[PDB]
Amino acid sequence: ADLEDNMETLNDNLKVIEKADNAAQVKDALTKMAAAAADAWSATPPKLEDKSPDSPEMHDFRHGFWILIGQIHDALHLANECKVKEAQAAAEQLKTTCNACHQKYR
Amino acid sequence: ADLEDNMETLNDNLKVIEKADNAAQVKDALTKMAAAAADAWSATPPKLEDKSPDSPEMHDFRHGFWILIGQIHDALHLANECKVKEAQAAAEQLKTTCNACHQKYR
Amino acid sequence: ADLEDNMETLNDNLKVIEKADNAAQVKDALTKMAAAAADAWSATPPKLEDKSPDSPEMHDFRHGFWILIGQIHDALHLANECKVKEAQAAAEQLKTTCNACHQKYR
Amino acid sequence: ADLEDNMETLNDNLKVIEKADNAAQVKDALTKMAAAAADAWSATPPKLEDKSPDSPEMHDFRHGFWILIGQIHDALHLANECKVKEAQAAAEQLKTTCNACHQKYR
Ligand code: HEM
Ligand code: HEM
Ligand code: HEM
Ligand code: HEM
Ligand SMILES: *[C@@H]1CC(=O)N(C)C1=O
Ligand SMILES: *[C@@H]1CC(=O)N(C)C1=O
Ligand SMILES: *[C@H]1CC(=O)N(C)C1=O
Ligand SMILES: *[C@H]1CC(=O)N(C)C1=O
Ligand SMILES: [Zn+2]
Ligand SMILES: [Zn+2]
Ligand SMILES: [Zn+2]
Ligand SMILES: [Zn+2]
Ligand SMILES: [Zn+2]
Repeated sequence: ADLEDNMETLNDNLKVIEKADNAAQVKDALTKMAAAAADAWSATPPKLEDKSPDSPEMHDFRHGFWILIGQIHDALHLANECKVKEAQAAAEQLKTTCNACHQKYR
Repeated sequence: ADLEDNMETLNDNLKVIEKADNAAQVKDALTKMAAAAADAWSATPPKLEDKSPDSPEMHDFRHGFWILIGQIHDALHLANECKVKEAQAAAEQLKTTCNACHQKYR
Repeated sequence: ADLEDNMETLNDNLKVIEKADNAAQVKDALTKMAAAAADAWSATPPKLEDKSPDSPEMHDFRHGFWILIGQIHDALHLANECKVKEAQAAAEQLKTTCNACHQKYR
Repeated sequence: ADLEDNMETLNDNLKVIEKADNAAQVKDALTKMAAAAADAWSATPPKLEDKSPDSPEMHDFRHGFWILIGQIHDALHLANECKVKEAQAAAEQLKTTCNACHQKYR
């Protein structure tokens, strides 16, 4: 799929987690973020369109995705453990990653 | 790509790493494995086509990939650190992950 | 050592990364953060002394430490890859972890 | 404890996981492994008695503990999710880590 709406998927579901009442809602939302993050692994962003995929800045662009994927993995465990406020915070802390990569590659 | 290809991608580069003389070959190989593992995230394996995408086996199916992704991530760091032998061992260790998921959903 | 003293160690070093010129200052600093973070895995914080180690809340208190350990582990790879500004950024992010646990347990 | 005592803690708890019947015994055991792994972080092995604890040779010895800590954190998540067989498998796999570090530093 596209990076935007891979990014939209991530962003919508992030708010869903923010407004959630319950675990079920969070589990479903995190799973959707997992799909969009993994599916975004391929993409070449607009800033980086001519740079080589095997390029030092593509390597750093993807790394940020490993970070995100790892942070979503763990938050899903917390959700699965029905530690909701805890999943919710891990999601909030997961924001930096979004931010660090935005500042640099967008 | 096809679940099948991705598995072939992982497999093939696994041997490339087992065989490698220097860092560059290991890095390139790992990176390919990363692409295949991430791309495979959304696949529904043949043994589970009946069972829903939100089902318990599917979550456990997907979890296994989270583990692979994390292990590839770290090995690439070791490769980047020119610690080749160590990278090659981290690869060999991974094989368990491949095998835990094969025993179960294969 | 002391929980207080480890916190100090984490902080002091955190700043040393902030004012870094080179990777070596960063690697050394992170390695110490690692020692402090691991060494504090044990500690019972003041607000929790009445609570059993095996309490749901000393399970979350410790969880936070795993997050920090993981984050440092990864920043050290970045540093070891002489990816210095990048390592610096990973350090900036991991503050969230310091703050999530402060707001709750401190 | 001294490296030896933590290694025994690790070893003993691993059989306990091995023979377990219910989640509770697995979690209690993994939590102990966590303490022993974190508490070992600082130990110098004996074949490194001389080598300064900023050698890259120390750095590599500890790296292995970052790997163990991470694999324990997870297997605890699995256990906390009452996914007991899955937790048990995650412990068996994580030995490779035990085995790798024994081979090199022991
Ligand atoms: C973190 C979980 C995260 C969020 C949230 C997020 C959101 C987001 C939006 C809303 C856009 C705009 C898309 C549009 O078409 O309107 C956007 C764009 C980009 N993102 Fe992002 N994004 C998050 C995480 C990450 C991470 C970890 C990275 C890189 C490692 C990343 C990258 C990008 C890039 C590059 C863009 C530019 C897209 C474009 O304008 O074409 N995002 N993101
Ligand atoms: C580890 C990196 C890994 C390797 C290597 C690997 C290889 C592999 C092969 C060669 C096949 C056969 C496909 C073919 O037709 O040639 C195969 C098949 C499946 N596997 Fe696999 N695989 C690795 C890892 C993993 C992981 C982490 C999982 C589960 C999370 C997994 C699972 C599967 C499944 C399902 C198949 C069947 C594919 C199909 O025919 O649809 N593997 N793998
Ligand atoms: C991140 C790596 C991190 C930093 C930095 C940090 C700093 C810190 C400070 C500055 C203090 C006290 C400072 C003051 O009094 O002005 C302090 C003390 C406590 N901390 Fe902390 N800390 C970091 C990480 C973490 C994490 C991840 C946790 C929880 C898992 C945590 C918790 C605490 C607690 C409790 C205290 C109070 C200690 C006491 O007085 O006994 N910190 N830390
Ligand atoms: C994995 C969790 C793990 C286990 C289990 C383990 C066990 C273990 C034993 C049983 C000994 C010998 C003690 C006896 O009386 O039988 C031993 C010794 C050492 N270990 Fe270990 N070990 C595990 C993991 C690891 C890891 C990941 C490392 C390094 C990163 C490591 C290191 C060592 C070292 C060094 C020794 C020598 C100390 C000694 O017993 O003389 N172990 N371990
Ligand atoms: C998580 C989901 C559920 O039903 N419980 C009781 C949990 O703890
Ligand atoms: C460091 C290690 C290596 O193999 N190369 C090519 C480096 O630059
Ligand atoms: C370590 C130092 C450096 O310049 N590189 C590229 C490293 O991996
Ligand atoms: C499922 C697994 C567990 O430990 N509890 C308390 C559950 O409800
Ligand atoms: Zn769109
Ligand atoms: Zn966790
Ligand atoms: Zn590592
Ligand atoms: Zn990394
Ligand atoms: Zn997990």
